[PDB]
Amino acid sequence: AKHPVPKKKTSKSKRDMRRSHHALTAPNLTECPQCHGKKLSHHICPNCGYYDGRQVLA
Amino acid sequence: MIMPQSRLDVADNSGAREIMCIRVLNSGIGGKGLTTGGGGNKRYAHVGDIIVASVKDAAPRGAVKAGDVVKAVVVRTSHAIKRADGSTIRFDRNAAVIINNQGEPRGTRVFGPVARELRDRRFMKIVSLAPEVL
Amino acid sequence: MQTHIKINRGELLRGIEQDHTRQLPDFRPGDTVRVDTKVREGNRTRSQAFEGVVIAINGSGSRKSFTVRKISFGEGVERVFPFASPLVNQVTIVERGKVRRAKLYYLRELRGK
Amino acid sequence: MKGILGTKIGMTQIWKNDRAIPVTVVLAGPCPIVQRKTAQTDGYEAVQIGYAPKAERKVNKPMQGHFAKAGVAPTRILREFRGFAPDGDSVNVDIFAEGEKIDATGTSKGKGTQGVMKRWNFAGGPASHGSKKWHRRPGSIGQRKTPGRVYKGKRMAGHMGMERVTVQNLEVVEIRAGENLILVKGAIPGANGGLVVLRSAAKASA
Amino acid sequence: MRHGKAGRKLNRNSSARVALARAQATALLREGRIQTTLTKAKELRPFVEQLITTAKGGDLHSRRLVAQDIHDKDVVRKVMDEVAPKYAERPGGYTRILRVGTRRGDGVTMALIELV
RNA sequence: CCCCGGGAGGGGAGUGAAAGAGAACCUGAAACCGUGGACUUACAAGCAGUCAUGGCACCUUAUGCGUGUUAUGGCGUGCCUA
RNA sequence: GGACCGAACCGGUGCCUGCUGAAACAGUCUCGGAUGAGUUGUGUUUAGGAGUGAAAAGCUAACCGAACCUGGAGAUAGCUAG
RNA sequence: UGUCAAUGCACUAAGGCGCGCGAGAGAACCCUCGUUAAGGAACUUUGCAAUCUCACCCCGUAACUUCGGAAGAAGGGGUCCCC
RNA sequence: UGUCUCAACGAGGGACUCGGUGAAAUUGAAUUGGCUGUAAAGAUGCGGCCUACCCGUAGCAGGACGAAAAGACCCCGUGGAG
RNA sequence: AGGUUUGGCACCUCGAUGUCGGCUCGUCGCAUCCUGGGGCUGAAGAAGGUCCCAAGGGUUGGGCUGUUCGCCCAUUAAAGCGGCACGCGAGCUGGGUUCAGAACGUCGUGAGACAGUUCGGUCUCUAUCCGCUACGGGCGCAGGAGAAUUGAGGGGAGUUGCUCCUAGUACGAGAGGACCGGAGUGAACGGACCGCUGGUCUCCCUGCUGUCGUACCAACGGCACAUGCAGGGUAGCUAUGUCCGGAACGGAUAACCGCUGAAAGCAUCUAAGCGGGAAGCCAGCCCCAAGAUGAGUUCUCCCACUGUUUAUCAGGUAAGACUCCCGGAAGACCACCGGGUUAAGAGGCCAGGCGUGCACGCAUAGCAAUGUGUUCAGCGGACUGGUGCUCAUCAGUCGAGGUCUUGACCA
Ligand SMILES: CC[C@H]1OC(=O)/C=C/[C@H](C)[C@@H](O[C@@H]2O[C@H](C)C[C@H](N(C)C)[C@H]2O)[C@@H](C)C[C@@H](C)C(=O)/C=C/[C@H]2O[C@@H]2[C@]1(O)CO[C@@H]1O[C@H](C)[C@@H](O)[C@@H](OC)[C@H]1OC
Ligand SMILES: [Mg+2]
Ligand SMILES: [Mg+2]
Ligand SMILES: [Mg+2]
Ligand SMILES: [Mg+2]
Ligand SMILES: [Mg+2]
Ligand SMILES: [Mg+2]
Ligand SMILES: [Mg+2]
Ligand SMILES: [Mg+2]
Ligand SMILES: [Mg+2]
Ligand SMILES: [Mg+2]
Ligand SMILES: [Mg+2]
Ligand SMILES: [Mg+2]
Ligand SMILES: [Mg+2]
Ligand SMILES: [Mg+2]
Ligand SMILES: [Mg+2]
Ligand SMILES: [Mg+2]
Ligand SMILES: [Mg+2]
Ligand SMILES: [Mg+2]
Ligand SMILES: [Mg+2]
Ligand SMILES: [Mg+2]
Ligand SMILES: [Mg+2]
Ligand SMILES: [Mg+2]
Ligand SMILES: [Mg+2]
Ligand SMILES: [Mg+2]
Ligand SMILES: [Mg+2]
Ligand SMILES: [Mg+2]
Ligand SMILES: [Mg+2]
Ligand SMILES: [Mg+2]
Ligand SMILES: [Mg+2]
Ligand SMILES: [Mg+2]
Ligand SMILES: [Mg+2]
Ligand SMILES: [Mg+2]
Ligand SMILES: [Mg+2]
Ligand SMILES: [Mg+2]
Ligand SMILES: [Mg+2]
Ligand SMILES: [Mg+2]
Ligand SMILES: [Mg+2]
Ligand SMILES: [Mg+2]
Ligand SMILES: [Mg+2]
Ligand SMILES: [Mg+2]
Ligand SMILES: [Mg+2]
Ligand SMILES: [Mg+2]
Ligand SMILES: [Mg+2]
Ligand SMILES: [Mg+2]
Ligand SMILES: [Mg+2]
Ligand SMILES: [Mg+2]
Ligand SMILES: [Mg+2]
Ligand SMILES: [Mg+2]
Ligand SMILES: [Mg+2]
Ligand SMILES: [Mg+2]
Ligand SMILES: [Mg+2]
Ligand SMILES: [Mg+2]
Ligand SMILES: [Mg+2]
Ligand SMILES: [Mg+2]
Ligand SMILES: [Mg+2]
Ligand SMILES: [Mg+2]
Ligand SMILES: [Mg+2]
Ligand SMILES: [Mg+2]
Ligand SMILES: [Mg+2]
Ligand SMILES: [Mg+2]
Ligand SMILES: [Mg+2]
Ligand SMILES: [Mg+2]
Ligand SMILES: [Mg+2]
Ligand SMILES: [Mg+2]
Ligand SMILES: [Mg+2]
Ligand SMILES: [Mg+2]
Ligand SMILES: [Mg+2]
Ligand SMILES: [Mg+2]
Ligand SMILES: [Mg+2]
Ligand SMILES: [Mg+2]
Ligand SMILES: [Mg+2]
Ligand SMILES: [Mg+2]
Ligand SMILES: [Mg+2]
Ligand SMILES: [Mg+2]
Ligand SMILES: [Mg+2]
Ligand SMILES: [Mg+2]
Ligand SMILES: [Mg+2]
Ligand SMILES: [Mg+2]
Ligand SMILES: [Mg+2]
Ligand SMILES: [Mg+2]
Ligand SMILES: [Mg+2]
Ligand SMILES: [Mg+2]
Ligand SMILES: [Mg+2]
Ligand SMILES: [Mg+2]
Ligand SMILES: [Mg+2]
Ligand SMILES: [Mg+2]
Ligand SMILES: [Mg+2]
Ligand SMILES: [Mg+2]
Ligand SMILES: [Mg+2]
Ligand SMILES: [Mg+2]
Ligand SMILES: [Mg+2]
Ligand SMILES: [Mg+2]
Ligand SMILES: [Mg+2]
Ligand SMILES: [Mg+2]
Ligand SMILES: [Mg+2]
Ligand SMILES: [Mg+2]
Ligand SMILES: [Mg+2]
Ligand SMILES: [Mg+2]
Ligand SMILES: [Mg+2]
Ligand SMILES: [Mg+2]
Ligand SMILES: [Mg+2]
Ligand SMILES: [Mg+2]
Ligand SMILES: [Mg+2]
Ligand SMILES: [Mg+2]
Ligand SMILES: [Mg+2]
Ligand SMILES: [Mg+2]
Ligand SMILES: [Mg+2]
Repeated sequence: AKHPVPKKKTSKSKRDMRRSHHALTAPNLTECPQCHGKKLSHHICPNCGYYDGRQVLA
Repeated sequence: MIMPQSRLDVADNSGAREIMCIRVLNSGIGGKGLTTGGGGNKRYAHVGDIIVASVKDAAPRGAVKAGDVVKAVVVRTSHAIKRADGSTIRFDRNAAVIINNQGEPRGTRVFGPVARELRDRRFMKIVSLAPEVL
Repeated sequence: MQTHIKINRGELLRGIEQDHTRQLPDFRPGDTVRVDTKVREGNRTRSQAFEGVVIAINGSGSRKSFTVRKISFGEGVERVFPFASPLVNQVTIVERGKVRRAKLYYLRELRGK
Repeated sequence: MKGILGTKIGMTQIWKNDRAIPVTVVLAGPCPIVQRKTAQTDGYEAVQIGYAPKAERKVNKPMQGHFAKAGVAPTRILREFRGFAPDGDSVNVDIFAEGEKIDATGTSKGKGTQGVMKRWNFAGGPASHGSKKWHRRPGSIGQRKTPGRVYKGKRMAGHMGMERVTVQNLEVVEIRAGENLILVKGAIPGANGGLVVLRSAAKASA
Repeated sequence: MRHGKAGRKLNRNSSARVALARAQATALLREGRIQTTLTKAKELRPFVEQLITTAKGGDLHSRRLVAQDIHDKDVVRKVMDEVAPKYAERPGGYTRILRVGTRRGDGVTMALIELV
């Protein structure tokens, strides 16, 4: 079979024990200064296309 | 960097054409003759070091036949030998000179240049026989 | 961790190094005589000379060096001189060479005429 | 005893009476006395000296008031020196004498996660005759059940470099005092532009 | 280890690294601006900047140099007689990048690179 | 019929005793996965329980009465087969 | 010409790699034969103590000192489990 | 197309494809590779493995032999462009 | 001639990080340390003493008499077959 | 006495505890091979013998053999003996013996056999827990922050030769030939470093072949590897290359050597007491370290905000961080360091350095292959500065109001 193999099934507790580290981070979203929608920082406001002026269509 | 197994050329008329080294010693010529060794572990022969060696090839009409074990001092490394001013030397082929247990050469003469470092380690007669102490 | 002093380490190195830098006749891969001093023979200051082809030049400042290759009694020899080594008197251009590459080690295994 | 701070500038070729000398150039730029540690107040004797300057726009208020109480411009770097009792500010001038031996402390260049051959000189297995242990790969780590653990302090793959390091009894070749340059024989730990401490040779010779 | 670096392997061999940077320089020059992965844009920036600086010399040598990398004759023509001359009094900085969020399929973040 | 959705899915409206039957259509146990809440745990050695006591919480076979949880002390070598 | 070198083709020498494989026998490299006791297609004949076999107890539909399927048959089990 | 020849090798025509996860990073270690100072089998059970050799011309070629052979023995030289 | 003294540097494909899809063998249950001692005679789990805050990620293979096949050796069966 | 040999016995393991040797990696005992200290000697010196103390470190490279051993070569201060499942196969070999083939010798009428001998012969990508090496996240450390730090404790290190001075002295008829102290130079080992000497440097520069292409020529690009081949080669990384190290001093000890000294009117190192005394012990050297929950110390910063008995603790903020962006001699991720417009962080651009080695184009010489000039040219990854040309926009998240007791000082 499979040289290394695990010994006892891991506990419902210890399994969720390891998982205390998989929580996602929410984006630090910010209010776009022209389109009045939300945008990622140091990127281009998807809603209006603006980046001080305006680079992308729509 | 001579080490055991590596074959040298002989710079004397002692009658060997070329030896193969089999040990690497410490080799103070030292008023009573050659010293006893300076530790059993040294790995590499440099210019000026003494080595033990089998005589793998020899002159017909020799003073020194094939298969003699012998002690030769090394006088030409392909390895760079650096010096106190900054300069380096290096010869196209490695070569040695067979010598007796008081250090003196066994041939009547040396052949090719010899490193100035032989003069450093008090190898008087080898230095004296050689055409150029480079 | 590392200091961030505003500093031209270029010129700090240059000041040090220029105190021990020395300029020589302009050779360039064709042969010459290096006349030089062996204080090394006793307390006396013997002189000796190496005439050979220049097969490379390396570095700059303190570190610049050049490489001569000759033949002495059958066995080939090469030597490496720092331009600023005190054990070097004068170089002089014996000859001028029509070589075609900066380094020209091909003469290691050419040895002939 | 004597101490000072500087940046590692590089290594070059030199001469002194026809001996070629590798040297490391160091900037022992003038250091300021930010703090004085009496035993009577801080329980032991020492001096807090600073090194690389930085503009007060980058210096937060607590560090600002630290430097300010001592009357000094802000310094990117601070360190203590045990048993020093300098005066005024600690310039490399005369603090080292030409030809002194000195303890040079620096920080090893960071080599990341090295294997066993790089890290501990293992010399792992043969490259032919038939393995899949060719590279590093230590051989054993124990001996069957006999204690049945692997020893504490075992030598193993790890983070190599980035260590503090001291190299003792390097010689002081030269001192260009007005430049605040100190020329020292041989190598010093860590990469160019890094911090280094020169102090009086701790293991002074007999 | 890696304490001095020319850029990136991307995940490609010496031959490709080149063929890419060449093609992408060709497209940004033909097209004024293009979007691609933020990486490949950061890698593109200096190749194309230097290319325009080569063509900025005008003589046949600089054109043949540019021909070494931009193997499409019209783009080389445009860069030689149109774009480089325009960049006359501009000391580098011929190029800019701005980043435009993340892609669906591989969840990679694209950005645009465009002539200045 | 209406709402969000490309859809899938759902929320209303309406039929029906019932949609706590809606077509993944009687009941719908357990393992197994989740949400919320009580009491709790980051100096700690453990067949996981058991006895004892304090703390906290709740009162529908239920205010001396417990029930749930918990801290600390004592004690304590899974089951079966062979 | 049971001659030589060597592609196709037939093969399988040594090493590595693969070893819950890309693959229940393989891949790259290397290597043997390569006008012959040669290679290969279609049709067809020989089988279970039986066939075949330049001979290993090999092969006989992916594990042959006696194939598979069904049946006697819930064989018998001084043995182990429960 | 090139190369004594060729269905060989290299690039390519017609034609067909980039192998149905992708992007970065440039640690240990593992696979498949390139180079390597001085030394040259000291490795090891064994030169296992990997080098070295390499095509075609020319000269040259041993013991031994069933007189065919050993033999591509061994070894040395040439090889490009132009008139 | 990197087989070796004695290993270095570089390449690519993995290994690592992010987004998509997502197995396996194994698993009495686990709140699963070291020494020494004792125990069916090689102790995480008994005794004494030491050490030790909670939880992960990349890695190594000494233990878990690690995993796989109700040992092919050996003996036994008034077992079998060639 | 030990428990490392051959054995007895048969206790766990036959629903498996893989066995010889090598390699790799270690670590322990001491009944000590070397070094260190001592007694005695049939110890003059030197060279030894043997016993006592001592386990810090050290203990070589080859030939033969599967070998372990052992013999040999050539060295050595020495080439120690054993434990650790005869340590170590989920770490590697697979040479050895325990499968199938085949052969010899032998035994058996045979099928087959072995104390044997010989050629051949599948060693299983994914670590759950513990143990180990590295790296983060959390909470704690009675306010919230930025730095500097004591060192409880813990780790590393620890070898040794040769020569020279003492001194041709003490000693010895002589030959010979010292201790003690003082210098110097090596080996092996380790740490750091890249100036030197070198390695490499997968597209930094050049040369070269075939073939395909940019119409052609000239000039270039692709493929020939995952660099087509070759010749060089900066930064980086690197050893074979450099530099540094092992200690000095000190405290308590071992064998042992003594002072003072009774019992025991003498003697006695011991019975009270005291000094000397090792590579060993403690400290000294380097590194780690307050999760030393016994959580330490010092300098500095910010300060008493707000909400009706209803939401009772939370919420705007300070000092200060963090997200994000551009980078790094930092790095798997994380972490760490630097910059982010009151800006030289990176790219680019300029200048320089360094590498390659004389560009294209034109002219010219020549029948031509080519040569020469223009030209130390041309081109240029990672190197040193400068420079606001590009991007480091704009912004969002988070973060104090300091429990109680007792004692002293204060108004
Ligand atoms: C590694 C290759 C194969 O294993 C072995 O050879 C051997 C594995 C073990 C070590 C061995 O155990 C040992 O037995 C001893 C008697 C006792 C010993 N004790 C002391 C522990 C024990 O350790 C065996 C009997 C264990 C048992 C589970 C078993 O029978 C396993 C069978 C097969 O899966 C394995 C393979 O991995 C399959 O590899 C195949 O190789 C072919 C060439 C390929 O074509 C391919 O076939 C399509 C591939 O797959 C099938
Ligand atoms: Mg040339
Ligand atoms: Mg680093
Ligand atoms: Mg190796
Ligand atoms: Mg094991
Ligand atoms: Mg244990
Ligand atoms: Mg990838
Ligand atoms: Mg367009
Ligand atoms: Mg330019
Ligand atoms: Mg609808
Ligand atoms: Mg619907
Ligand atoms: Mg419902
Ligand atoms: Mg229902
Ligand atoms: Mg269902
Ligand atoms: Mg439905
Ligand atoms: Mg439905
Ligand atoms: Mg019904
Ligand atoms: Mg139902
Ligand atoms: Mg909640
Ligand atoms: Mg809950
Ligand atoms: Mg607690
Ligand atoms: Mg309890
Ligand atoms: Mg034939
Ligand atoms: Mg066959
Ligand atoms: Mg085939
Ligand atoms: Mg053949
Ligand atoms: Mg044949
Ligand atoms: Mg029959
Ligand atoms: Mg079959
Ligand atoms: Mg089938
Ligand atoms: Mg059968
Ligand atoms: Mg039955
Ligand atoms: Mg019947
Ligand atoms: Mg029966
Ligand atoms: Mg043809
Ligand atoms: Mg072909
Ligand atoms: Mg098709
Ligand atoms: Mg070279
Ligand atoms: Mg040879
Ligand atoms: Mg050997
Ligand atoms: Mg051998
Ligand atoms: Mg042998
Ligand atoms: Mg071979
Ligand atoms: Mg004859
Ligand atoms: Mg003949
Ligand atoms: Mg023959
Ligand atoms: Mg023949
Ligand atoms: Mg590497
Ligand atoms: Mg790689
Ligand atoms: Mg625990
Ligand atoms: Mg007991
Ligand atoms: Mg025990
Ligand atoms: Mg218990
Ligand atoms: Mg216990
Ligand atoms: Mg603790
Ligand atoms: Mg593993
Ligand atoms: Mg098992
Ligand atoms: Mg059984
Ligand atoms: Mg029977
Ligand atoms: Mg026994
Ligand atoms: Mg009995
Ligand atoms: Mg079992
Ligand atoms: Mg056995
Ligand atoms: Mg003893
Ligand atoms: Mg003694
Ligand atoms: Mg004596
Ligand atoms: Mg030996
Ligand atoms: Mg031999
Ligand atoms: Mg041992
Ligand atoms: Mg035994
Ligand atoms: Mg064993
Ligand atoms: Mg195994
Ligand atoms: Mg075998
Ligand atoms: Mg017979
Ligand atoms: Mg074979
Ligand atoms: Mg074999
Ligand atoms: Mg895999
Ligand atoms: Mg405070
Ligand atoms: Mg301490
Ligand atoms: Mg502790
Ligand atoms: Mg004298
Ligand atoms: Mg005198
Ligand atoms: Mg006398
Ligand atoms: Mg002395
Ligand atoms: Mg070293
Ligand atoms: Mg090192
Ligand atoms: Mg270099
Ligand atoms: Mg190239
Ligand atoms: Mg070409
Ligand atoms: Mg042309
Ligand atoms: Mg093509
Ligand atoms: Mg092609
Ligand atoms: Mg190259
Ligand atoms: Mg007395
Ligand atoms: Mg005493
Ligand atoms: Mg004392
Ligand atoms: Mg010592
Ligand atoms: Mg407290
Ligand atoms: Mg609050
Ligand atoms: Mg603020
Ligand atoms: Mg930062
Ligand atoms: Mg910052
Ligand atoms: Mg701006
Ligand atoms: Mg700068
Ligand atoms: Mg400015
Ligand atoms: Mg330039
Ligand atoms: Mg003409
Ligand atoms: Mg280019």
